[PDB]
Amino acid sequence: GYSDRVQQITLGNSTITTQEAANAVVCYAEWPEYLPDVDASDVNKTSKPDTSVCRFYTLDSKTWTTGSKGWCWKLPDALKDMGVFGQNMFFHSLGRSGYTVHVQCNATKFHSGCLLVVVIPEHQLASHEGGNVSVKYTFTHPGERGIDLSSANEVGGPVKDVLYNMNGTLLGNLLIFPHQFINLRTNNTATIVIPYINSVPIDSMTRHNNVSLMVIPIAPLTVPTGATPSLPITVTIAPMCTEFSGIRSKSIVPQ
Amino acid sequence: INYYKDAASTSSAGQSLSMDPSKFTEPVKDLMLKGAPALN
Amino acid sequence: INYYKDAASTSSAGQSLSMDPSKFTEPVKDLMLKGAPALN
Amino acid sequence: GLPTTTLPGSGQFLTTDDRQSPSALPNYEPTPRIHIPGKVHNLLEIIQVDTLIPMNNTHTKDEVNSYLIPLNANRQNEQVFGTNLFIGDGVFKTTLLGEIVQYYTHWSGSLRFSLMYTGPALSSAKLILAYTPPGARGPQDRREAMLGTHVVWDIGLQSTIVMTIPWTSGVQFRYTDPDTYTSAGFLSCWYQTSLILPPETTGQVYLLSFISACPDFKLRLMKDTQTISQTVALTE
Amino acid sequence: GLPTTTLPGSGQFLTTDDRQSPSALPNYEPTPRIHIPGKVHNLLEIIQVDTLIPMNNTHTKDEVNSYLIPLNANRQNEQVFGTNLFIGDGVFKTTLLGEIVQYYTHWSGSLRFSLMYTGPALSSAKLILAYTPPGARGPQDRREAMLGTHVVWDIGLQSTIVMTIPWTSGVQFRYTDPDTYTSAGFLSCWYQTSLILPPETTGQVYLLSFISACPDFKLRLMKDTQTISQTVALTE
Amino acid sequence: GPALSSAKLILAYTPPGARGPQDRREAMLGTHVVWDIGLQSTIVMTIPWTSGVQFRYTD
Amino acid sequence: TVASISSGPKHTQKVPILTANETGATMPVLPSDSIETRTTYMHFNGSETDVECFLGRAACVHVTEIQNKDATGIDNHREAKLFNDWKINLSSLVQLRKKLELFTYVRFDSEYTILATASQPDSANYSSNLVVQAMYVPPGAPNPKEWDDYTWQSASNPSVFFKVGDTSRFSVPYVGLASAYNCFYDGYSHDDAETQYGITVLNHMGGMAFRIVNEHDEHKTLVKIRVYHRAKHVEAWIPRAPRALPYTSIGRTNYPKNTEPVIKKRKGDIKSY
Ligand SMILES: Cc1cc(CCCCCCCOc2ccc(C3=N[C@@H](C)CO3)cc2)on1
Repeated sequence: GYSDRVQQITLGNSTITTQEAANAVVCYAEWPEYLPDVDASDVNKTSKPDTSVCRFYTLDSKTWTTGSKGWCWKLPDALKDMGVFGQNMFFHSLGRSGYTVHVQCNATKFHSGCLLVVVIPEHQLASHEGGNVSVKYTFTHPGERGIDLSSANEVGGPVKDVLYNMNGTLLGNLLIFPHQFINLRTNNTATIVIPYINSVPIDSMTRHNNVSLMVIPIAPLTVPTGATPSLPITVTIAPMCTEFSGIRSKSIVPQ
Repeated sequence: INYYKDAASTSSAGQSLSMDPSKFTEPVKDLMLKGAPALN
Repeated sequence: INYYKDAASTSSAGQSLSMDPSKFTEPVKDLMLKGAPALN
Repeated sequence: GLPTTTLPGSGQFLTTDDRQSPSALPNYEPTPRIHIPGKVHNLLEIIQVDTLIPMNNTHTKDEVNSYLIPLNANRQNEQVFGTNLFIGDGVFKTTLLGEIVQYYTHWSGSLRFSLMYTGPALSSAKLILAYTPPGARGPQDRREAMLGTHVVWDIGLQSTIVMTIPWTSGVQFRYTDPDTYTSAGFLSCWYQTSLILPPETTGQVYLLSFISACPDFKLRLMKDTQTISQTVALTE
Repeated sequence: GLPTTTLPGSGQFLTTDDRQSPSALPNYEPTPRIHIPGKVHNLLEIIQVDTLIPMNNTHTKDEVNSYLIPLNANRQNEQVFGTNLFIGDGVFKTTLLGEIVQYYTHWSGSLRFSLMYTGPALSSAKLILAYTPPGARGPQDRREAMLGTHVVWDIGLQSTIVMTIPWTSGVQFRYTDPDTYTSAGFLSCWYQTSLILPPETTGQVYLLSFISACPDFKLRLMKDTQTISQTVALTE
Repeated sequence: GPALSSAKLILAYTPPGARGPQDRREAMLGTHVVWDIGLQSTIVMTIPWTSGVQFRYTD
Repeated sequence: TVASISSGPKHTQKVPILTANETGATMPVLPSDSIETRTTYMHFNGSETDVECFLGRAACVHVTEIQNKDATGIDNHREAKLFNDWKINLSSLVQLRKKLELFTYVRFDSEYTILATASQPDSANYSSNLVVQAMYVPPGAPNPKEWDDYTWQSASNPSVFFKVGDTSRFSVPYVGLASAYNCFYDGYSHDDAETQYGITVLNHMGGMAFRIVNEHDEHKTLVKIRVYHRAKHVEAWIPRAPRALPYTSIGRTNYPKNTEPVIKKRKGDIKSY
């Protein structure tokens, strides 16, 4: 009586149940694991807070309306302030982590709409100015708020044009990245497990984000007659196999 | 025959002949069998 | 393959892979053990 | 001194030849490799992942909406969409498949075309997808369409339908770039019965459509893509 | 006559290639080697010998005094010295380590920083040395400093203290030449308790400081040093 | 609720030492379960024994 | 290898063509799951789509130019092209760039070919024969100031001398600092509020300097350098969506404003063929 459909994920002191899942994606078919010695470089023993950092943090909720263009969060940024995960983050020189991402959106059998939930490794954004204008730090570190693709261009911020993925590629091809759809008629959640993907064994958690999670409405939300025209979307994310190394004074970052 | 000492100096590599699209085409956690229902 | 008769005409030598810094880093007459006191 | 003779071609530089060269950095030791998920070995590995087709091309500036094929409730017998199968041009051209095919001169193989339905769960519909092999015109009505490769799709719990365009061909390779002799057919879709919405519901519903290549597929003779060009060198 | 084809690069002179050449002096017999103490095989052998760092760089013309870090009796909580760790520049630059690092583009490894105390034997002191890994600012007070790599040094019979800056890094190599992304941290030193001089004694005492590389160390991709140049050829 | 409705609730247990949470952000950092309302009508949350002292008074 | 097996009529409870794309998988459906097929063999291996093959041919990566002329009274050799210099990089020209950016991280050895041809746009009695000297000036090493500085001694820095009209060729090992080169980098060099974003900060490869060794003749001679790059021993990870809009800058993803629709509009209906 197991269905692909019902699932439970327990991680730390927190549990999620979905009764309307559509399997789960594990990026590149690899599950998060700690850093092996053969791959290690820094000689420091690392710190593995385990259950105090590897639990589920639910970010603040978004509201899908008929005019929504899509939202974008960066990792580990989105979690920069969650509990002890965040403290560890500002206090060590280097850290590394994988995540379980669970995006939630329920409706009824009269609604229609379909969101794309995708994880993009190394999502370098484009400046809407063109040329070689850079995208300032603050703009690519929105924190739990994430970036709202239907917000206005700002100065020093990225471009927010959806048919171009914020980088000069077409929305249609985002499907080459680990992703899952939430089609109100099928699905009510999306779950993706992200292994740590980098060109170095461990890195800085503040100067470099290693994935952007993106939720994009593709088939517009259509509510039943005289229904309220909107649904909330909630994102809950859990660091998994986290390791921190090179402890010290506590980083100070712009803004 | 390599005439040179360093590995960078050798010619192109030879075909992976690796080929396994499943990391890209089927990264699902619970295995899906073709023919069985997608969602049970 | 050497094409030439004299030794000077051969290519560069190949790595010493000798490496022993102690003549420079520890030329002391009575051996010092790390962890034992320097001056007894 | 060993006697030699040099042949025609001596001194030429062929950008495609593969030979040994002296290393400028004798004895240098590269950084160790660490493990990174995701290694690609063949472009054939990636063109099997499906991506969305902007089938609804009828707009005037690129929009998320050209990915949506609309469906109308209560129409009978009528046609949902049509396209030829020049995978290197037209709707296909910006898709990952289209985009890679363009790096090669010839392609052969089967294509997989699927449609995922997004209408309310309490609605229902039966569509027919038809592949018309080279030699006939794009079908003009379902009767015409239904006499070639087709699948009656019944919209249900299982949200997507995967149609295969089996390789139908005299010549074993076709050019990517639109050739006549080498042309592959048409793909059309019609209401088999009709879309029906539940009460309290209204308007258009949309289908999303994807394209990817079957394991069947072959691409050969690499060349340059018409999809990218430039007028002056870029700088930092 | 055997048929050949010559490739691109024929006739070039690459200063780094290693091939055979005819000897101009056929059959000449070199002088026998005799034994000489001191043979060097790797530059890695010599960068492990420690040499003095002109830490006290604050003078205006080079002087023996910039090797001396002064210490003041009776100060509490305060800071003895500070420096970043760009081994290819600044204090490090003229040291043997600094001087060799400059012949290579990339370095990786642990550094050994030691301090030898020279104050009267009847004095006493406790200092803290702190290494701050990349990512934070140079510490501004001991509280800040003590939260990173540190050693409380107790001045005693044993005159020197050897602090190691363990390799703390994401990227496995850093440039010698000052790179940001690639930067290595800061090194600071503060009074842990304070220097105390015996009676009949007065003034400043000094610490000498050395730097050498741990056996850990790697240097790669040789290049030319900014440390030497010229405007006309020399003559006899 | 009617069978054709849907809902997702979070239940949170806050162990001794902090105040009753004032908003979900605060609540979600302690023991919690996201409940998805479905066919399966009930959700069972456990308040695991979190305690220094091994017994507490009822009163 | 069979490309298609033989398959006949089906009337089952086992439907391989109905799936749920919401899952993120592309189910491996074949012609034989939905029509009746006959056996056929592949006759093909997929050799020429190997990434080593795809990135393994020489591409032009840079065209620069230097001139041989009397430097007498020139206050800025660099500025007179008495010796140009190039900030090594692999995204200045776009044909190869789009190919590499199909991947996120890439690792390979490089084989460089350098073609140099001379031009004599104004009245010369003859064509002189010039020798070019290209130096590798990695970052941290003195960079040339005049066309005949001590720098050109290049006692520790690899340099090649070849003749104009000829070609020079040598191969450099993978010089990246990490395990792979980042084709993309969503980071900064440090948490600065105004530091540049992108890879510009990561792809610190240093520059390469060209000059003519010859002193000047009576006329002036323009020498134009073309650098070709061939990847050998390629390794690529994490495929990405291909580049759709035009490029504007080395190292940023930025596209131009008021660009044109990249998807071709139908001449007709959705229903059109
Ligand atoms: C004489 C002489 C001249 C030289 C040059 C040595 C080669 C050094 C260049 C190293 C390779 O440089 C790069 C730069 C960028 C990239 C790259 N950028 C991203 C888009 C992808 O790859 C790769 C290699 O060596 N000897």
